[PDB]
Amino acid sequence: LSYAVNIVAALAIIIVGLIIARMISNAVNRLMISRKIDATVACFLSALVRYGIIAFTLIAALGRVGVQTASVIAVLGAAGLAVGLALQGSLSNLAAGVLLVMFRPFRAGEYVDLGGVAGTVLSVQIFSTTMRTADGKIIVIPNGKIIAGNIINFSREPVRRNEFIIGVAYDSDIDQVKQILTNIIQSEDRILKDREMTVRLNELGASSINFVVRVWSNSGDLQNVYWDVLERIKREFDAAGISFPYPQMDVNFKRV
Amino acid sequence: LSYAVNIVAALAIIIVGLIIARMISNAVNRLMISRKIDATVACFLSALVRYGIIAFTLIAALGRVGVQTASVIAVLGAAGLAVGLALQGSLSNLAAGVLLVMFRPFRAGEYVDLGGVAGTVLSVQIFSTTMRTADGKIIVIPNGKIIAGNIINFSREPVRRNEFIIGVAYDSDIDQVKQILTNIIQSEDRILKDREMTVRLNELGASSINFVVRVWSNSGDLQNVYWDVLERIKREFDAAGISFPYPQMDVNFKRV
Amino acid sequence: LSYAVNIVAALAIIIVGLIIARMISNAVNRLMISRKIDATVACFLSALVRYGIIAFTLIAALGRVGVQTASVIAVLGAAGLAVGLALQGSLSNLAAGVLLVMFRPFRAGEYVDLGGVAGTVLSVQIFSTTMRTADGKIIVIPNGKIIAGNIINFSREPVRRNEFIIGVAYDSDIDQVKQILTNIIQSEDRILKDREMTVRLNELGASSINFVVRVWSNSGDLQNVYWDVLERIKREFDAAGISFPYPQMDVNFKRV
Amino acid sequence: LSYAVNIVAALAIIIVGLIIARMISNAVNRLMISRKIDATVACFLSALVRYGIIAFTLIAALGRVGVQTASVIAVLGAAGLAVGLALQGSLSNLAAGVLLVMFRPFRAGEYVDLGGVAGTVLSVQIFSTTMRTADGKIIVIPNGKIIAGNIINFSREPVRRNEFIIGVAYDSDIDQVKQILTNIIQSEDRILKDREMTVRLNELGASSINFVVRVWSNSGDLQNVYWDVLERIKREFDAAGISFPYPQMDVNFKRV
Amino acid sequence: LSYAVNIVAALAIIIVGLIIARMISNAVNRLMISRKIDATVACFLSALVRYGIIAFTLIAALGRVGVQTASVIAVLGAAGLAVGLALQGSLSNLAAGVLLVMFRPFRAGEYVDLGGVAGTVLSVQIFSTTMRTADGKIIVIPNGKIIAGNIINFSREPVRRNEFIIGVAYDSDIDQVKQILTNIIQSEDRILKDREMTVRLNELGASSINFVVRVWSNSGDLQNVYWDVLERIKREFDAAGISFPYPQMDVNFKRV
Amino acid sequence: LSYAVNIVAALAIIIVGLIIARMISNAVNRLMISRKIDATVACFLSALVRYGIIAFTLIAALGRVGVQTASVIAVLGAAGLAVGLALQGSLSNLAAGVLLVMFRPFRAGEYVDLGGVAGTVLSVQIFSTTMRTADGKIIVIPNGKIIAGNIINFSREPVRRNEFIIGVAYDSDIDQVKQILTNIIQSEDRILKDREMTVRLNELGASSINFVVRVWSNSGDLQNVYWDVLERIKREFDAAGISFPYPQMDVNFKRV
Amino acid sequence: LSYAVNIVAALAIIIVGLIIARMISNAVNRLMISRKIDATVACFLSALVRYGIIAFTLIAALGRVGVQTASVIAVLGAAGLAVGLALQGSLSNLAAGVLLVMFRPFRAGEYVDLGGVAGTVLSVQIFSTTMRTADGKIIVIPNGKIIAGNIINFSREPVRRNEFIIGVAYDSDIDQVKQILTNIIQSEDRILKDREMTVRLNELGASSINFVVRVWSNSGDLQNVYWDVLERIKREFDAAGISFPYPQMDVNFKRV
Repeated sequence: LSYAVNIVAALAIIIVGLIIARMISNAVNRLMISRKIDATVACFLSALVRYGIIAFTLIAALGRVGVQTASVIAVLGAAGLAVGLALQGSLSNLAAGVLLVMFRPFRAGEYVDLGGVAGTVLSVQIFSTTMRTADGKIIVIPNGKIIAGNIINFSREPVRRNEFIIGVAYDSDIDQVKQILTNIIQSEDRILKDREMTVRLNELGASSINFVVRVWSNSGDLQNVYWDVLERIKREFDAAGISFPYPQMDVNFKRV
Repeated sequence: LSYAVNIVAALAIIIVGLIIARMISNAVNRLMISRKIDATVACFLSALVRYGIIAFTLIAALGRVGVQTASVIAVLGAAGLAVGLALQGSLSNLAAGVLLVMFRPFRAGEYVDLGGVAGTVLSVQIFSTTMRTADGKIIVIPNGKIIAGNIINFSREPVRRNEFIIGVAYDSDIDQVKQILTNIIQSEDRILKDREMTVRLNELGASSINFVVRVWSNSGDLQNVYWDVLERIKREFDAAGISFPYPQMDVNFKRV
Repeated sequence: LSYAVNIVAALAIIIVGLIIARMISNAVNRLMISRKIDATVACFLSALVRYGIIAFTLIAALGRVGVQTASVIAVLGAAGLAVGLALQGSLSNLAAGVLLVMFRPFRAGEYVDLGGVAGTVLSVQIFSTTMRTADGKIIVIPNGKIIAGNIINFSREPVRRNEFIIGVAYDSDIDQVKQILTNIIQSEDRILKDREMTVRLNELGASSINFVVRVWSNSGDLQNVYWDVLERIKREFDAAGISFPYPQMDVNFKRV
Repeated sequence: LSYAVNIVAALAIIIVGLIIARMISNAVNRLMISRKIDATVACFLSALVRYGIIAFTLIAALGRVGVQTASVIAVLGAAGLAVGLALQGSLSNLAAGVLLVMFRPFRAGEYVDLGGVAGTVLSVQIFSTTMRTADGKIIVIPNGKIIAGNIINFSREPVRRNEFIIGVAYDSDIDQVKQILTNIIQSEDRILKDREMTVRLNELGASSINFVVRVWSNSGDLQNVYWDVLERIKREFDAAGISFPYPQMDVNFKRV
Repeated sequence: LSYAVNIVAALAIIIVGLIIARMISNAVNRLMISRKIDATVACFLSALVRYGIIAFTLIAALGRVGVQTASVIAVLGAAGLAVGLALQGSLSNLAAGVLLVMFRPFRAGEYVDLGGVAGTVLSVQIFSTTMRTADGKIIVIPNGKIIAGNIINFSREPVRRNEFIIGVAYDSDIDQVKQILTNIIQSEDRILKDREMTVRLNELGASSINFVVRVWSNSGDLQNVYWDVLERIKREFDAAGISFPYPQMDVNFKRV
Repeated sequence: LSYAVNIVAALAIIIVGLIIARMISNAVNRLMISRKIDATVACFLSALVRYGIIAFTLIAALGRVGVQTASVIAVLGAAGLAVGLALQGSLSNLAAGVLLVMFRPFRAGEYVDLGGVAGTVLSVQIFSTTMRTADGKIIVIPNGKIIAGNIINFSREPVRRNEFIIGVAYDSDIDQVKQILTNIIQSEDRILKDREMTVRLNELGASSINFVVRVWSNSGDLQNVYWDVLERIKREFDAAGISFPYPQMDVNFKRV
Repeated sequence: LSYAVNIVAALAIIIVGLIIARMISNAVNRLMISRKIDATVACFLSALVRYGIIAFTLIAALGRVGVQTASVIAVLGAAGLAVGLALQGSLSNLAAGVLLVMFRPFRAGEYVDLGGVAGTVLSVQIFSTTMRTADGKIIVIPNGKIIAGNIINFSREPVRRNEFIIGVAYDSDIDQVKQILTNIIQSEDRILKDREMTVRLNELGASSINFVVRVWSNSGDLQNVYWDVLERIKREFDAAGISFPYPQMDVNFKRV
């Protein structure tokens, strides 16, 4: 049984191969990380060399025990394929992960709308991103989904814009409405005066003349500025005699 | 018929091969489980070695009965392919399974929305997850579907937020409304006072002035806090003389 | 024409091959069925060995009539491929079939919603499942579709939950409403008293105060409990002086 | 030019091959049809042998005119591929065809809904099914589309169920309504008395109390039973003093 | 440079090959057309032989100038592939074309609905079908789209069916309505009397009793019959004292 | 280093190959263009010969520097594949381009609806088509999208058809309405009198009798004819005493 | 161990190969950039040569350490494939990037609608485009998505068109309305007089006669022209006695 020496040689090749593979791959992503590339891309690109070299080792090692070479390419091909399928979704998500962290279209702490759902971002991880809805629900979105959809970012821009739509009665003085609104926003300090300040008659409406006011503020102020300006419009308009109309209806009577 | 000895040798290779395969594979996911990896990932990765080694055995075993080698790679290729299709959906679900249990974006007992449907999670199994709708229906969702959709988790966060929208009549005192609402929530112990406590005039409405109240509570209290705070608003508002308006309409008569 | 003996040898191989194939395959799913596996899975896995062995037979048999071996792998490859396409949908449905019968996410006789359509399940067959809509329509759903969609099962859970929403007039006594409702459900024997019994003011509405009542019952009772508790609420509420309001409207007259 | 004899030999192979192919394939689906299988599956499976055998013939025939063998597998591969694409849709429809005729989820003459569209089935053909909409339009649906969508069959079940929803005024006698309705359906012979006979107060409505009546009849009667039972309810309810209410509205006047 | 004679031989093969290819192919779809098959399927199937034979020619011709054979299969493979992609949509449409003309699910001049859009068909061409919308727009729909969607054909059936829904006031005589409607349709000659003639109380409505009338006519008459029968109902109903009701409303006054 | 002469020979083959390739390809689409084919199809088909011939050159040229032949097919295969992906969308659009210009389902200057968006066509280019919305927005639609969607062409047809729907009061004289409408359209010269001229009572409506008028005009006139015929109907109807009704309502009073 | 000299030779080939590759590729996209092509397409096409040449190097280098050649094509094939998947989305986006910058269907600073979302474009980068919504949100859209969807460009056209729809009461003078509107737009300087100036009665409406006015202006003026022309219509119409009607209703009384 002197052809049962090849079995021992087969092992030798595998052990030496596993080690030689483990040490090249380590010694490759040592190189990559020392340049800059990216911790994950390194590990990934690296782990391909690793699994590649032990793929060669398996071919030659089995080959000394008469395993036909072109059957190993085939079996391993299938094996890899079966893995490939089972993972993929993952692989795709893993990649989106990188992109997101290395392009920061949103960063942790920004409020964003990731395709229908919107919340404050917490953390982007391997496959999935975590946000917290204004009200306290947690949403877990797959990195893959995120990257191939629009990213609406509420917070990256430092200055943003409220739009009020105020409806007043048809018999209201057009000039008076404009002046009161203009004088409200003129006096509000939180409204940026060097940017758009639109007060205008915008829509001849169903039962109301509709005025549009649009004014810019720092991103932080936007919410409070809206509320404060509104309370204001309501108060001033009342004290000044301008009516926010209820829904109207001309009824045309007929005794029958 | 001394070339009918290869038939006997063919069998020998298959039995030896089946055993040698069965004992390597066992002895591989013995190794994996002893590290940590994950019970399922082990069995899977393992069962690939297993079916791989008996794939080699079949090639060489048939090969001694003159089965052309490159016809075995082909036939088994097809066989595997036909299986592959039939399973897949499964494979994909099997993998989602792992991910879900080894990332716990939801854990058993959390209430979650898994793409349109929402219920309390019971158990994540091989291919499919089971939840119970608040009202007692059971839903079975495929692990695959779950993992590639958004996961909304109502329960992982410990503190959450009610939003009341209360509509009062236009001639109601703005300051009075704010004070009563503020004094209701101030006194409710279950409302977390160190967090958001927004009471504000939010919308000049169709037939009502609309106030928004937003207050935070422990996740457990959220439901009862809402109900209790509502009953309250209604009672106080009535006793204090503030009117929740019916839908309005100015009618403008015309005899014809 | 002594090279027209190979024609005879070709036949011999086919007949011996067909038989040798027929008896291995039979003798394999004898083994599988005797373990446990699953009648269908056996027949399938078995029928692959069968068609595999006669694939080898065809290669070697044609091969003795100078059919180049690597042209048989090719032709049969195509043949298989053309079948493969034509079937698939089937194969996919066949597999869903198995899964459904060997996981019983619904069993025959349960009422279920299988992605928009809902009915009482009759029987899960090879490719397609049959249900009967409450009203007597028959629906035939492909096993494949069913398995990759949500499965809502109304019947597997033994105890389920009605939710009433009752609207009463704004000037109705909050305490009185709660008491009558509570006293209706308290007295109904079919309502499980050891589970949720929510009677509460839920919504300040358009023209009605809306109370929510939620009470649990056995799955069988759920329908009759609802109807009986409703008739009741209506009767009691009338005799007790509580008004279910018609839609309201404040109209504000103007002679013109 | 003694190597221009191979040209003649090439032809010989083709003619003998075409005939040998035509006669085997005929002689195979003679076999299949005599078992049972199914006329179409026979012709199809058969026509694969046919085109397979002439594929071998083309390889060996061209091969004697120095056409490299592994170039014929390649060219014919492409040719087959180009056909394959162009057909497919057809192949898929052809297969659905079989399935539909050999499972009769609907048969000719049944009224069915095949994914949004519904009509009386006329005939299932090779690729496409023909139905006639109640009003006389003809619809042609592809067999493929049909088989991978839900099949709603109105006609296979012999007994079916009407549901009336009747709204009466709030001040109507609950007991009186139930009795009249019950006495209408009791007396209607076409209503199956040994099955469901639900008359019940179902919904406290907008401006009406809503009663639900559900009664079973033979499939043929269902339409006429509905109409006849309705005319009846209307007549009796009028003569008995029960009011079908118009839409209601409480208006709350304000001189301004 | 006696190995520069192969260059000359290479050309010879190409010219002979191009001709031998051109005259086989012509001589094949001479045969096909003489059977029956179909002009296009002929040209197509033919043009595959053509491009196939010049594929062989290119292999052997380049081969005598030392172009490695298995590099020609590869390059041409790619070339074909690149074409394949660029065309396809076309190929698919081309195939639908054939099917449509050789099954006439609609013929030129029939009015049809081809998945949302409907018009009178003008002409089915290579890739695309042209219809004219009743109002004069021209629509061009791809043959491919048409064939894989439902085909609604308004015109292939010779007799079709109008449905009138007439609403009358609740206090109208049920018997009187039926008689007038029945006497209108009885007298209209264009209504086929040997088919369905349904006049019936169909819906207890919001503010109207709704009668359904359904009557069959020749396809040509359908439009005029509807209009004429309607004018009629309106006239008769008025002269007979039956009221088509305006929308109703019970208003319940409250001085405040 | 006499085996460093092959390096020099490798270059020679590349230069000669690049030139031999460049001059065949030029000399091929010289031939194509001189027939008729189509400038782009020419350039395309041509540029495949070009890249093909330099593919052969690269194989043989590298081959003399011991680059294993079957590694060049592989590397170039991958290279081509990577390009293939990155382009495709383009290739697909490029092809649609051709089709659109060589079938003119719309030509520059026609108003068309290309799947939801509609505008006047400006120019069809390589990948994308440009139209101008009636109001001045520019839309750029990918050729690929266009060709696989419906093409609605408002302009190719020379005569088109307005449809008016006019609602009059129930107590209006049916005959009088028809006559006035008929006499308006009879007198309008721009209405084509040899085509459809439908004036008819079409719908018994909510609060109006609805007449439909449909009349054909040259495509140019259609817009102005509508406006002019409308102004007319309104004027005549008023002077003639026919009332366009406001929405109606029978109110049924109840003191409470 | 004189066969351990091949290890040293393997390295030599790799270093020489890496350098030879790095300097060809540099020296190719030196050439490309010097023509014109496009910085990105250069780098890409170049980087394929680069990775191609080191692919050859790896085959021959490993090959001198007995790595079977046809196993390197296989392993690297897999490696490449795994990368290919992980990237792709990127590759696709990278390509769209190019196209967008090298066709400028929108340029930085134009306001555009990129499939539902619309904003002012900031910058087109490698994979993703950045726009700023009128109100200050930032949106990040993938280049790939953009290119395969419609591109609506508000800004590339220099002159655009407002459409007013003004509703006046039925008893208003048709001629008077036209004249006032016409005289408003006639006098507005910012309205381009050499283009469309449509003032016309457009819709006989529910409770209003609806006039359409359409007038063209420079793209800059469009917004202000609208607002200014509206304020105007409202003022003039009031001073001239034309009434913008409230919603109408004929009510038909019934004492009960």
